[PDB]
Amino acid sequence: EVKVFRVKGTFERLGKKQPFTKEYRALKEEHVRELVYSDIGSKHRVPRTKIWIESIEEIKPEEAEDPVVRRLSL
Amino acid sequence: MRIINAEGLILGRLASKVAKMLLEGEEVVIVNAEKAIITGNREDIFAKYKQRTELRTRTNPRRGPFYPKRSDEIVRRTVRGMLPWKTDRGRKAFKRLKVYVGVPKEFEGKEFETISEAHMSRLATPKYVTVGEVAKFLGGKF
Amino acid sequence: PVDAWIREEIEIPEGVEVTVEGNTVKVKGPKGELQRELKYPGVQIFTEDGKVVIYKEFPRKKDVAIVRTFKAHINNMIKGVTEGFKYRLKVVYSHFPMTVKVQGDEVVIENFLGEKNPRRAKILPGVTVKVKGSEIEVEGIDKEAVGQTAANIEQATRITKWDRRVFQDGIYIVEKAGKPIKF
Amino acid sequence: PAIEVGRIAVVIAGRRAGQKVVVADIIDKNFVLVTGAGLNKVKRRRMNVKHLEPLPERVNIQRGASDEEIKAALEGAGISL
Amino acid sequence: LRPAKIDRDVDKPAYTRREYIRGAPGPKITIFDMGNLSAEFEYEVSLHAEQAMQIRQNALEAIRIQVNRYLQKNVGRSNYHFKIRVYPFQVLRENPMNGMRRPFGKPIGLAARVRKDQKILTVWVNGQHLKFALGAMHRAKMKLPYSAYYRIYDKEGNDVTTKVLSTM
RNA sequence: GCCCGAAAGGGUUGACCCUCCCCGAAGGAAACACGGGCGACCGUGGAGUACGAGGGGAGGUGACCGGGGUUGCACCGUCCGU
RNA sequence: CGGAGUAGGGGGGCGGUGUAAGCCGUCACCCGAGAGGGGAACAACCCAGACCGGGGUUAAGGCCCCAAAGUGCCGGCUAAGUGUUACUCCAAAGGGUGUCCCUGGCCUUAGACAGCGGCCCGUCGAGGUCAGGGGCCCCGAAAAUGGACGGGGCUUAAGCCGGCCGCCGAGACCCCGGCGCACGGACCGAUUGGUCC
RNA sequence: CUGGGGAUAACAGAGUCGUCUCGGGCGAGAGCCCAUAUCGACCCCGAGGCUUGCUACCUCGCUGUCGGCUCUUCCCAUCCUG
Repeated sequence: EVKVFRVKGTFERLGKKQPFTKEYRALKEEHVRELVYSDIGSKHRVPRTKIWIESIEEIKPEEAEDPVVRRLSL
Repeated sequence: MRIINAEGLILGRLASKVAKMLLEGEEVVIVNAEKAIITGNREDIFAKYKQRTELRTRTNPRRGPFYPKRSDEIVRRTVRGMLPWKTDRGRKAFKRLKVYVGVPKEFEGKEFETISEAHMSRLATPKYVTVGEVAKFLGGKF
Repeated sequence: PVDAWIREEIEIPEGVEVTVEGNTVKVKGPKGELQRELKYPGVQIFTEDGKVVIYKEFPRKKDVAIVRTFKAHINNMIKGVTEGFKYRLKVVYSHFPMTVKVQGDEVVIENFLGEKNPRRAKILPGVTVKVKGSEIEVEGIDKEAVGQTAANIEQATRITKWDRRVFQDGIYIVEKAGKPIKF
Repeated sequence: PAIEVGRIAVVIAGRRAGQKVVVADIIDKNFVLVTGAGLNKVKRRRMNVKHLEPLPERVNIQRGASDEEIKAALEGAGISL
Repeated sequence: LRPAKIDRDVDKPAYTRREYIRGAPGPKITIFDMGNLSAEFEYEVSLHAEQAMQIRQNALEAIRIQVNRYLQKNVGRSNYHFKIRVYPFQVLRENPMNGMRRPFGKPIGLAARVRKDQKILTVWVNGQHLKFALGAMHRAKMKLPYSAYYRIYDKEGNDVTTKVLSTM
């Protein structure tokens, strides 16, 4: 029952903002939320208040253009 | 006494566990000490141990840091560093230890042990060096 | 993570026999054996259906590189046992003609620039040197053996003390396994 | 052994420390979907591959599966959970 | 003369009143505009400071001369407009020794004070000399006591630096 | 740990030690049974239970105890006046 | 109404001057005149204000060995022993197809390299190419007795980022008993008071 | 001469580094033409603590000193030797 989620939001670093979009495989969206926070805060040293998720949605496995996700979902 | 086979093991973790044993009152023998591994890069490690060998007391070298060049003594010295050496407790714990290169006949034909927490299996990196390599670099016998 | 599960195959020819045994690849062919050791964490090597497969199940950049590298090495071994590798060198002199000789496992070059002391270049096991006039051949079955032999012979004749625009004599590589060398 | 769909595995972590499982789907590089399909207590959940020990045993199923189907294939294959 | 780290910083009151400062020096840089002054160019290219700076007129004149020579030989006068935006009003002080008895600096020089994200210079240029404009900006950026960054403004005063960089 | 120990300190109207019960402040488990979490773990029950400073009592054993001199072990500790 | 002592102040935050060290002031939190627990050790940096005997829970912070308590859980990064430094005590401008990520243009069923020949066909046919922004690391980077992450040592960590779960740990806070003090009261005294509540 | 002072200088120490020694970035221009063989301006960024200054934290009866001779040791930013 594995779904594919798209995430869209914004994150801030040293006063400057930057939008982002990502895509994940999971069952629920709370797991997606936790993983977004973890990964972004690792790769740009950004806390969780300075991350603002504005959209989490479900899609199907051909409207996805990340190599790993696409090759795991076929 | 317990008998421990250093072969595929990590030096510092081995030493930490062994030193806690010693203080809790056991006798330990370590065999195949030339086969433990040290993790890092070769230049870094060799520089470290060379800089240690060439330490000495400028006024009299019959004093002086006597940092060793043999494998069994390298192991013994790490363990020592992990104990209170300036204390009767520690001196006795240290006297309860014995370290060998190879497996003497005396110990041949016996079942050895291995510490789970120390083992090359944990690693994810192909970067490791052996204590025998370090000894050969420094100029020690076996 | 560039990808998920990189894998690359190698088609095995008719007379060649590949086999893996404990992180050591072994290749037998119409002439000679060739063994080698290809080790990296998370990289496997096996035979599925007449192929050689190299696999890694969540690669970074420095895994992709290693995998394609192993690919190239095993292709080299196959083509080597199947055809062999051949190298050519050239000899040049302005004054002081020199003489090149083989004896056992060395290559002796005498009277190079008028020296009273010869120069010795090492041959490695499995490689045959052959002098024909001013041209030299080095033939063999392992790419690296043949290259190192050629390179030892060439480095035997090196100069560091005078201008190489005027002092150009020596022995030089001109074909590294069929491919020329131009400038 | 290696994790894959249909693989029979053991649990080494948690409340169900020591119990058998059929792996039914591959969520990511770290998470798999497990169920033991009414042959024991274990429900349908996700699990970190760290917290599982695969086995030689194995059955064949389709990617994304149900407990009745798993039970049927298990009865057919002869694997006790 | 004495290093610029002594005069970089801004943590000090302003000292700009010549009807009270005795012996205040006079400016070296006396030209702040160059090229075609009457003009309707397309692209505007300005340095902004990344943090508060205090820039000496020695440095300003160095920048002027270098940039203007470069653009005169690589662009031509009828095709560029170069402007320096800031005048040196801040008087710099030096202690004349006696030691630290009666310490209060006698004036030696001048400086321009500049705050964060402020403009310093500007080259107005057409679309087929942008490479030269940005080379000029590199040369200038290299001669300042702290760092700097450039943008590219349109008429209507809008940022187009990305759309322009991506295509040239 | 070794040594002294008559009196002035307690003690055969019973020293030291031993076990048994009752009350019990602040505090306070575990096994185990059900379920939640990828997981370290948590929730309900077990359970305010078992225990717990001290305050009382009932018995067995039958001579030391406190004190002093020196010293071992572990921890802590850079004198005095200005 | 009577009796003093004090007329060299200092840490830390703010201001004027000064290349800076420092100088001059201001604020009233601390040392001086302040024990105890931690920072390796530290006058003034963190917790915290102390009669006596005992019991228990916490703070600062810590949990691989030294050393009491986790070789703790999840996700990601670093290969340089970088780091393992709250502050006391710690290097830049300038640079990097080192690696992990965001963004936006142009290309694509024949693209971007090669090879065969004169902008092109086929040829191996699947992802490329350009710029801008960020995280960690690298170059820039040289000292004098013999060496200092506190030391041993540590590389899917015993390091860094983002979060989580349990334990250890003061004279602090809770409880039990005892001493004194200040205030008030009663009784009681051949005199500055004594016994009790 | 007395009484005293590191509440206050000369001398070595600590602190700092304007000056000092040793360096770097950028590329004007010079080099028959050629920015980088060599030189590198104007401007910008630094290390060390071997010059000199500034300050006044230690020492006013500890010793107050320059050069030379004798004797041992260290750094590298290398003069020869590889």
